[PDB]
Amino acid sequence: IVGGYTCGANTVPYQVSLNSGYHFCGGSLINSQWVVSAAHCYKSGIQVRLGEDNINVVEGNEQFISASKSIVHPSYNSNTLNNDIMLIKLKSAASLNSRVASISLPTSCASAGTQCLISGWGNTKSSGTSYPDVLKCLKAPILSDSSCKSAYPGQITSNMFCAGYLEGGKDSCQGDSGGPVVCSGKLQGIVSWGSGCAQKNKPGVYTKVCNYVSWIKQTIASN
Ligand SMILES: [NH3+]Cc1ccccc1
Ligand SMILES: [Ca+2]
Repeated sequence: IVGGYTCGANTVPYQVSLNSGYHFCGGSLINSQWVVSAAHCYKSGIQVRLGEDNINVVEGNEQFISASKSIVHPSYNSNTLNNDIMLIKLKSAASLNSRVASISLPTSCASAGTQCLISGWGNTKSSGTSYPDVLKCLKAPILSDSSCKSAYPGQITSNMFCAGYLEGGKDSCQGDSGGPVVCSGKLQGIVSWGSGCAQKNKPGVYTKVCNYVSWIKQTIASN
């Protein structure tokens, strides 16, 4: 997250870290046994880390649970990043409380202008690299589809939306991928892609979760 603020320990209780020996992507806990992330975060041997703030210090509220199954969307295209969403089943149910909780799925799509919260452990610099150890947060609005398509001609599908600031300065970045965009208490987006981080006229692009609710619910019910 570039240009954000320190969330505070366990203030984003649905945020997960995907670990393969090291943090490599974010994710969101959507019930006791299932996590949603970005398909471009796929890899084998994932451990899901819940209750994290400092990802390099054991602070006492963590739950570390291995993945038993990963399901990439049937229509994920890695060249265009269309349908950039994946479901991960935990080997055992997590223990839910105030500091570790699920985020609700949307019933409706969110409209442009709605303010959302984006969070992650990704790079904090637009030029160069500095990775935080504690969770960072950013408040940002959903941009109109017209402005999003104007920023990225030819690249934006119905399954994507832009959020952020056309002036630059504030954005998600590498290492935030997979993580949540939450608006009015619902999961509306997944951190997916963009052209660099925090640049002028290049906002972040996010997977539009409202289009996938039926696939998520049917997949969870049969796996
Ligand atoms: N600035 C959007 C973004 C770029 C690369 C990875 C994740 C997010
Ligand atoms: Ca920790």
